Amino acid sequence: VKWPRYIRLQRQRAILYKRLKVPPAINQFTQVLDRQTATQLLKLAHKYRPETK
Amino acid sequence: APSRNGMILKPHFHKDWQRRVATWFNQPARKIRRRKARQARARRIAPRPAAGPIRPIVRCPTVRYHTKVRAGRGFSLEELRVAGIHKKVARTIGISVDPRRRNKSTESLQANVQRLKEYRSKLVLFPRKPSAPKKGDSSAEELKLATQLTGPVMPIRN
Amino acid sequence: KIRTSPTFRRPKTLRLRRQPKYPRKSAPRRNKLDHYAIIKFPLTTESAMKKIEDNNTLVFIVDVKANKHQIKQAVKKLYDIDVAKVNTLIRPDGEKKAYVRLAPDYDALDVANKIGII
Amino acid sequence: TKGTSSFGKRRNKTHTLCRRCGSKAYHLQKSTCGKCGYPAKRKRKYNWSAKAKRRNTTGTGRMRHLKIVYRRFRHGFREGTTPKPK
Amino acid sequence: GAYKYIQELWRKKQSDVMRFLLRVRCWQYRQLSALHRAPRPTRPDKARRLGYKAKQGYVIYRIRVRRGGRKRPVPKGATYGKPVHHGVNQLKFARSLQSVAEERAGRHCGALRVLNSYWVGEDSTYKFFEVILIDPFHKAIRRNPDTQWITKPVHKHREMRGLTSAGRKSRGLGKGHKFHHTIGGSRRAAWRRRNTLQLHRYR
Amino acid sequence: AKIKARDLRGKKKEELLKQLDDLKVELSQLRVAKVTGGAASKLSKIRVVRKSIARVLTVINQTQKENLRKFYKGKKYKPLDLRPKKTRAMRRRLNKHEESLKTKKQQRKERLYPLRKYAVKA
Amino acid sequence: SSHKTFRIKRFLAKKQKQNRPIPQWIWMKTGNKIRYNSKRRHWRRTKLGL
RNA sequence: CGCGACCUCAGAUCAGACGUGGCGACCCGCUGAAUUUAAGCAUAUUAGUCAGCGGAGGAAAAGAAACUAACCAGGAUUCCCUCAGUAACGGCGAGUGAACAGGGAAGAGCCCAGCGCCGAAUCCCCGCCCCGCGGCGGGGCGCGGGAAAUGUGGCGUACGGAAG
Ligand SMILES: [Mg+2]
Ligand SMILES: [Mg+2]
Ligand SMILES: [Mg+2]
Ligand SMILES: [Mg+2]
Ligand SMILES: [Mg+2]
Ligand SMILES: [Mg+2]
Ligand SMILES: [Mg+2]
Ligand SMILES: [Mg+2]
Ligand SMILES: [Mg+2]
Ligand SMILES: [Mg+2]
Ligand SMILES: [Mg+2]
Ligand SMILES: [Mg+2]
Ligand SMILES: [Mg+2]
Ligand SMILES: [Mg+2]
Ligand SMILES: [Mg+2]
Ligand SMILES: [Mg+2]
Ligand SMILES: [Mg+2]
Ligand SMILES: [Mg+2]
Ligand SMILES: [Mg+2]
Ligand SMILES: [Mg+2]
Ligand SMILES: [Mg+2]
Ligand SMILES: [Mg+2]
Ligand SMILES: [Mg+2]
Ligand SMILES: [Mg+2]
Ligand SMILES: [Zn+2]
Repeated sequence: VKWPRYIRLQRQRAILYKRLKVPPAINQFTQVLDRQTATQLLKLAHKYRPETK
Repeated sequence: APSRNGMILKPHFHKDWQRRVATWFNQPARKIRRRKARQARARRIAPRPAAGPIRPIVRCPTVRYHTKVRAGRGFSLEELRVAGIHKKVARTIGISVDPRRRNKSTESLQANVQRLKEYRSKLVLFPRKPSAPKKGDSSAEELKLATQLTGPVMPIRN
Repeated sequence: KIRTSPTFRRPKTLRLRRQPKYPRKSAPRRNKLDHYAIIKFPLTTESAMKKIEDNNTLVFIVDVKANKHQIKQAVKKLYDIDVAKVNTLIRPDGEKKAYVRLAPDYDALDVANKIGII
Repeated sequence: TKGTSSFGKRRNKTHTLCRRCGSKAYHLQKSTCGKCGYPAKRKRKYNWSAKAKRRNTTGTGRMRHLKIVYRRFRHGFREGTTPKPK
Repeated sequence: GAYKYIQELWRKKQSDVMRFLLRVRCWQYRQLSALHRAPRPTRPDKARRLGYKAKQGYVIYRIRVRRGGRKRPVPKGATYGKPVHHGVNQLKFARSLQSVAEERAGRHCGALRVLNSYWVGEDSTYKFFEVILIDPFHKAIRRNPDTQWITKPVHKHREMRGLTSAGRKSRGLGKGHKFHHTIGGSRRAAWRRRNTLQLHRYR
Repeated sequence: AKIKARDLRGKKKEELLKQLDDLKVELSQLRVAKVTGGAASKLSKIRVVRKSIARVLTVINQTQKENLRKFYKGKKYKPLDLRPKKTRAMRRRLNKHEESLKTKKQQRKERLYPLRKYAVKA
Repeated sequence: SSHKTFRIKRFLAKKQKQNRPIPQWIWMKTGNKIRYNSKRRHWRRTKLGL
């Protein structure tokens, strides 16, 4: 499909992040927390939520 | 084509000067305009001094003029903190302040501090509320004697 | 769901109609071109009265924004007479001379001397 | 045949009366006015002709709204008030 | 506070983290159009110290000024005059590309008012500036007293009188001995005050 | 008789419209009399009937629009012909509330440090 | 041109109505300086523009 | 596969606003000549001038020092007298040419971002009640919607400031 220019842009930006030599300071946010640890942390964080208005 | 003897002259009229000429035929009209505005201001700030605030003893910068003492911008902050006048209350009670002035000397600062103490002796401050007088307000017998002074407040003579 | 055509076109979105909080103009404007101010006066020339006595029509001067349907409806309301056809032209003065051919049950001469022109 | 006989073929016209400035300067092939520059949103106006400015400025025509706003300025744009009746 | 770290990070520009970020952003900004609205500022700390408070009514445009000097817009060569004024190729324009950026952003958004602008990237052939704009008829702006100065008619189109920061940088003004040829209102006011005869009544 | 705008204002609307179309009929037959060639009385009466129509329509329009702005007097969005028509910059001017809004900095500054009332003994 | 447009015809209608002379009851007025119609236009002499 | 968040980006005759154009004497930004002078002419001069373009206001701009100075030191900006046809520039030719200090007109100062500490303490919009309404505002009520932690408000800004 000849996609629109924003769809094309937001896809090939991800292609450029896969191409370019990303510095470790920006690579480090791809090394991310896994599923069962993250759901454990968010179950714990649900206890200490700030108040709504 | 110069003649026999005289100066040689370079008059700066080679541009188009007639299209830009300021002529002063509104000189007396503008004097009357300044005068009427000055009188309206002087009766608007009605018992306050007509010349505005008080401005310090200050002597002129350069080698040509440092023997002469003139009026300055405002009383410096060190002058005010020595005279015990708060830097925000001075502009309320009529004392010109600038924070930019340094003080490299001592007796000039002492002349300005004496001038501030003499001004606070001389001023008559009316109450902020007319029916209820307060602490730092002058007494009602000199409230009836308070009036404007024309000319600068304590003129700086050499 | 799959995409057959390799051209992406803009998807059809929902669009609402106006629900304004206040009308722009408060009152609707009065029809300044009404059945009285559309016809101005009938012509009383010799060609006009020869045409009303021969062709069972009437000749009027109307303003230039009038339709033939508007002139027909105007003469029907103002004189209670039915109209066969209408022929309009713009004079070199700038007026619109209209020719109101009546229905054959009415006679233009008696219509004229009851509306005043004679 | 440079002069008199060449003036005989003058029969199809270049300009017409414009529908913004009213002058016969609306060119027909270019379709732009030479007096006001009609399809452009800004009035044609040049400082190299003070006379062409003076011929149609603010003062020239009716000032149909502007003399009204002058005499409303001289009372400060009163609205909703009426003078009290008899 | 994080903005101190962000501004020192933006001070380190040739370092590899910011050089990667700038070339990726410059690629993306070249792929977008010439005058498009960014939904939030790319540089929040610089936007804040220039005036952007992230409330309702400030918008950011991200505009592309084509980079380079200014050649003289004349037919082929052909400046018709003295050999001083055959300047066509190596001439330079008196205002900065940042000022050109904010003036065409303010021309495209005529209902809005230019506050300041800043730099988000550059290439060989373009430079990219983000311009801050204020909606002067939005009531979050209009009911705040220390930003309702922008809602006055004197501040109408600051970018084209040359009254923003990048416009003031080309007027040649400021205190000092370096700026004698602008005292008065501006440079033309200086020239006008100097080149008039004050012919008095009594001379 | 000589119609005037005092006694037309309590007159209700359909009475004014039937007096209007009676005056319209009268003006049309005066035009017919003008074309056929009438009297100077009729040709003088033409102006009187035209100004009769004019002040009946003036009374009708005024009594309509006064009721309109009575209907819109309490509401927040009122139509553009009912909004105040002063000059454009004067409508785009900040109102007397938003120009009178003072920030809390200068509220407490003009509290603590008011400009006093003083005079100097000469 | 018998193929006139409506704008041109209405323009010519106005010029034709303007080309009439002064009514004779005017030069009995008090402060009158109008002896005739000076802006009259004959169709051979002045070709009206257009 | 679907559903749900956010982010980017569209479409609305959606709800409410706003800009467009004119005049243009004075003002601001840009562009910018040649006549002319040099007894020619090319650098200069005319001249940042005319023409051109954009943008305002009742005035505009400027403006509270990354200043002047070198003194026993002054102190925002603007304007006048003077400095001064001086220093300086210039085929050092013709020509060009400011500023400081001084005396006056006037006189007024301030606010953010940052660094922080206060439970977003902040703001906009819709519905209802009371008042005022021809400068849509004041108060109360909504387990009404939204913005905002990618930072609103209070204190605080180089003259220091905050807390105890
Ligand atoms: Mg001789
Ligand atoms: Mg004084
Ligand atoms: Mg042609
Ligand atoms: Mg123009
Ligand atoms: Mg030269
Ligand atoms: Mg620089
Ligand atoms: Mg604050
Ligand atoms: Mg002929
Ligand atoms: Mg809408
Ligand atoms: Mg405009
Ligand atoms: Mg010569
Ligand atoms: Mg010669
Ligand atoms: Mg020669
Ligand atoms: Mg020059
Ligand atoms: Mg010019
Ligand atoms: Mg104005
Ligand atoms: Mg100003
Ligand atoms: Mg300013
Ligand atoms: Mg100075
Ligand atoms: Mg001398
Ligand atoms: Mg020069
Ligand atoms: Mg000086
Ligand atoms: Mg904060
Ligand atoms: Mg400072
Ligand atoms: Zn035209």
